[PDB]
Amino acid sequence: LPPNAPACMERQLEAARYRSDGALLLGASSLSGRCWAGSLWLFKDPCAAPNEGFCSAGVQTEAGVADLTWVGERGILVASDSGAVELWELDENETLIVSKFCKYEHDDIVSTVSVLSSGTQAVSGSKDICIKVWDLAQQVVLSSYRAHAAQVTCVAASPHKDSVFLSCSEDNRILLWDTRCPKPASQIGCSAPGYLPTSLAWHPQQSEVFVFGDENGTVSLVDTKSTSCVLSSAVHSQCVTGLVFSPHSVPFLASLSEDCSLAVLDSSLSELFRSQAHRDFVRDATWSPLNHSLLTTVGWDHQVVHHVVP
Amino acid sequence: RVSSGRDLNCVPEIADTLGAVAKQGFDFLCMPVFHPRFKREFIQEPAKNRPGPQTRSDLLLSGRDWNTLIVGKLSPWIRPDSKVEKIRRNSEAAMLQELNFGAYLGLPAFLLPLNQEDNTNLARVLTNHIHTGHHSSMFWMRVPLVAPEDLRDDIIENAPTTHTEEYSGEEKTWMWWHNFRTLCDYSKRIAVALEIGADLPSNHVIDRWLGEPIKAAILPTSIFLTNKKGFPVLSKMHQRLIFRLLKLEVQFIITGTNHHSEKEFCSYLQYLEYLSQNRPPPNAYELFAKGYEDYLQSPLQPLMDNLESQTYEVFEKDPIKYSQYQQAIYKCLLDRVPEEEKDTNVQVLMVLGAGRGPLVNASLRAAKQADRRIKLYAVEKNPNAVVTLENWQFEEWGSQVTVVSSDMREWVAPEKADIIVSELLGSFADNELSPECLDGAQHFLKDDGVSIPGEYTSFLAPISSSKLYNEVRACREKDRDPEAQFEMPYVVRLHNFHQLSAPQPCFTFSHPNRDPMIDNNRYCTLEFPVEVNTVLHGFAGYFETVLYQDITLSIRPETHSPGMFSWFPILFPIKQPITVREGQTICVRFWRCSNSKKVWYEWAVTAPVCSAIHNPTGRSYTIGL
Ligand SMILES: Cc1cncc(NC(=O)C(=O)N2CCCC[C@@H]2c2cccn2C)c1
Ligand SMILES: CSC[C@H]1O[C@@H](n2cnc3c(N)ncnc32)[C@H](O)[C@@H]1O
Ligand SMILES: [Cl-]
Repeated sequence: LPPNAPACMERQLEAARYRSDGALLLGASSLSGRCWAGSLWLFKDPCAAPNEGFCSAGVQTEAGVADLTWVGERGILVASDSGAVELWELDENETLIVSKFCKYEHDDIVSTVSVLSSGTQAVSGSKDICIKVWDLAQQVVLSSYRAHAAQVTCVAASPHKDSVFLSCSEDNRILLWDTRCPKPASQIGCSAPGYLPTSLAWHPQQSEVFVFGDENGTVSLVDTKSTSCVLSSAVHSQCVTGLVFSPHSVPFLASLSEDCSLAVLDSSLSELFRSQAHRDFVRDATWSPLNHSLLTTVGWDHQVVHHVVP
Repeated sequence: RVSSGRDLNCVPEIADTLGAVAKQGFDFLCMPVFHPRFKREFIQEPAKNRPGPQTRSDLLLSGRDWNTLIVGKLSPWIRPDSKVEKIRRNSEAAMLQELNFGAYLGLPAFLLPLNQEDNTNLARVLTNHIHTGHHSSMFWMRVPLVAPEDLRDDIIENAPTTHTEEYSGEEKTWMWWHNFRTLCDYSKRIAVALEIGADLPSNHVIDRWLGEPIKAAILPTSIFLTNKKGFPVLSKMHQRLIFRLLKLEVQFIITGTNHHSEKEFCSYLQYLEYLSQNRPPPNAYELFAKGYEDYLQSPLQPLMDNLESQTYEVFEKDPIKYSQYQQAIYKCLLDRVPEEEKDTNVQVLMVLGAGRGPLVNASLRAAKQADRRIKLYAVEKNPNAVVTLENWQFEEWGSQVTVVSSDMREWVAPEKADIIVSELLGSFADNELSPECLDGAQHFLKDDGVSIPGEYTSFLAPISSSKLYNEVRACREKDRDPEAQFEMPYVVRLHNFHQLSAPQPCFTFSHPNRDPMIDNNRYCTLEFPVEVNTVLHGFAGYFETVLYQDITLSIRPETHSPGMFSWFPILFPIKQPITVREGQTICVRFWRCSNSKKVWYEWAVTAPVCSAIHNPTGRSYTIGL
């Protein structure tokens, strides 16, 4: 194993993100036992994960990682339990992973981060109910917003606009943001107050639409323009923790849940694929940039499964 | 100084973390007993069968540390009042698991959130847990002074924060607590950890919380402003609350990260300890009664019973009261023997209930100050105290004082008296039977004689104390009415309680009473205008008395004789608490009743709802003649 890379990888795999070049990012937390912490792992070999010996780089974080995202090619942005958003810069040779900044700005676990379309800025969500907008260059918080009445479940940056992102909370609100308005937030979503939202994915092309999964295992396709819930389906038996759109020009929706099942859906939310291969919770997915019909999932069962999606 | 603890929702190594916060200056630590993000399934496979361990080992700390240093927190994914059946059931099991583990470790306290309106299933599970095995770990309900919804930034364009007056709307947070505690039948093991935000509410909302069992106050790092030099401090409003919470001896909990980054955490804490050591130090009274706060005691009956030596010791260890008695006699002597008569006129002055003779001494200090001549009788029935009078008398007083060893109602006096002087008042004036005792003795007062005191008046005021209501409830005894404890007064230094209205007078007695047909029974209807929302738990009793002319004793808080610590207030409880809404009038009715043998109080609330009549026929409580 590489220098300054931990001997043992923590049991609970939270994050799984492919870079443009086909390398696999893994975040993992220790959610039980003496020491409650986490770690970052770069795998230039995606088939050699989770194994700690045949990895390119790895590092120990002070605390567990709740969410993870690439900043471009060399940058790794981390939502810590510590109340910190930490930015880990990758090495020249890409052999070690070094802390660039680590800022304790939230007052409770940081549960979600998302990088804005520019790539110079990110918005974080925490259990302290605050949402914050970061300057990654300057390493400081630009904006701090208490829009919500409950812990923030999910924040998702718009693909193409640096001032727009969705957020959702246990206060039952889905909030469409726009930092240009003097009241930045705007409460959209279905007619009657329904079941709590748990996950958000923008459509990668129709910049006006997105999907949200609820705690009842129901994925919903929504228009902000039409601002009226066109479509939905009962995909999962339990909470929907993640929605991930494929890189195809007409894309597929991967749906990962606490019922330990992965689903893949067409644009009308009918079922194309499903996998039981995970026997604990399914925590993330990223599609292969190299093979557009390959999909990678990680669980709390320390499994890294790779799927052939028809 | 303060007892304070640190709240963390992240602990990587329980060993090192606890080391840091001890080092910072904290007394204890609030931390999760399972990892906050470690959601667990109990019914549906496969997640159900997740390989353990479920959390970290109990061996990581000493039993001593667990018992003293650690407060558990419920994992924030546990939502027993979810509208989703599957989440209800997991949260039901997960809550029992976390509570049962807290019990396994012997944690002294365990935090639970009150952060929505409906906590019916939460109360059910906790009430069920409280009644499973036995432990005596405390449950701190985390409640915000201001709901998170009424504290949000006004930045949702289509959903604005209504800028209207809502008197009850901004109290909802107390109703959350009230309903939860009521569901749990006022369990003594359920208290409030009161969470304070950057914008304090209106005083009346902070006034709901006055009589409630606050074991902790939570201060987020947010609410702290920054002084010139760079340290953290608090607004003048936040400071008033702290000074109030310090007199209630709550524990302070600091939560959230360090936002004053050019300092250690022990700055946030140093500021509390600065605030603590910088309060008006305890006055003579607060120092005296420092261990008696909300401690129930049976009211003394110095007629029916013989008071113990050490009881008379405390009556006597009260100079301010005896100064007033001295002055009152001094003034009475001068208004009775003119200067020309000063060496022709010996006044005959009788102490009625002399104890060990603090009044006999005041009566002597009186006459050797007004330069007039007095003959002293000292009538005392408690033969144990009469031993003390006769030793004093033989050793110092001489023939000036005759000690009489009998009941003033039975005693046949050789001569009639100018001035009778008595100290027969209870915390409710007439509740030690000063009336009946002085009535039976007035026949040996001259047809122009003075009684000191000449007048006393009892005062009532309705109170809210979910704390004291519980201390009474906790007085149930085998082999008597299970509700007897509610139908009797308690002497108590009322401390953690809310006065719902100004005291009004109840019963008044004059001495001598020249009325041809003397009746010491009474009926008194009282109407208490209440200008707050609250719950009635009982009535505080006080008294004032006129010794002579403008010389007075009072325990009425308004007119309270300063530095006088011979009486605590009396408390008349009510079986069932009564909701009182802002604007409603509380109407209470008190009767003084009597036999040949007994004297007692019956009482009833008639508005805004009626109570049961308390202590009918003195069945639960009487005062022996
Ligand atoms: C002159 C006189 C006549 N009657 C009663 C009192 N006082 C009290 O009845 C009274 O309030 N007591 C005493 C019995 C213990 C409780 C409480 C007390 C504990 C310490 C100080 N005090 C005040 C004084
Ligand atoms: C609280 S001080 C009251 C004192 O008055 C005394 N006392 C009360 N009632 C009578 C009575 N009827 N006759 C004589 N002494 C009394 C009591 O024994 C006590 O010492
Ligand atoms: Cl008692």
